[PDB]
Amino acid sequence: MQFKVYTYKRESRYRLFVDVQSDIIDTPGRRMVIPLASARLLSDKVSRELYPVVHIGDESWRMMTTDMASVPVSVIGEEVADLSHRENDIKNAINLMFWGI
Amino acid sequence: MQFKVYTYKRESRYRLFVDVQSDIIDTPGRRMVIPLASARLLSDKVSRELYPVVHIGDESWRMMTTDMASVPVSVIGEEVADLSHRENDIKNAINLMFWGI
Ligand SMILES: [Cl-]
Ligand SMILES: [Cl-]
Ligand SMILES: [Cl-]
Ligand SMILES: [Cl-]
Ligand SMILES: [Cl-]
Ligand SMILES: [Cl-]
Repeated sequence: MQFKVYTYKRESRYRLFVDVQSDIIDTPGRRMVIPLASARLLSDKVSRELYPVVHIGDESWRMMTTDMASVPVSVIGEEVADLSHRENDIKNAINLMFWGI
Repeated sequence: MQFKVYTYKRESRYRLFVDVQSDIIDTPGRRMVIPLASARLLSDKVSRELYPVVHIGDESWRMMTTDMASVPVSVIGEEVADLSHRENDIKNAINLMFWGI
């Protein structure tokens, strides 16, 4: 479901992903998502508009907008959080990636 | 470059992909793309608004919007066509996937 965050059942580069696909867009067995990388060692020079910083599990994460990809529902693990409250920054980052400023 | 179509140097599910990332968005060594599937046997029931039909190599192709993913520049092969003339349908499909109608 859109803006919900889940873990991967099968190991991936990153450990969490936020579903960014519309809830009215039906793609049987799959969902478009954006991975979240730990912002623990990641550089601050990175555009926050394109790569929003979110907070889950008492830590900071970077939404890896440019690593967007679809995942089969078979790999969708437990839901760990809801990022719907960050819809504005998430929307802006996605739009920026395709259409610029 | 945005809206340009290329072949994969390494075999993938599909054989062509259209670069949909903004030309002002810099992601060293990678680009966000959408694969194109042959519309030869593919069903007509599929939403054309979400999955635009384009023409390359004297054949019809379906832009697999929901299979969007980034590819490393190392796998980007020869450029075969330019779909910039279909910017309107491409833009609408991408936007629809995330934000609905
Ligand atoms: Cl990480
Ligand atoms: Cl947050
Ligand atoms: Cl599901
Ligand atoms: Cl094909
Ligand atoms: Cl066309
Ligand atoms: Cl390049």
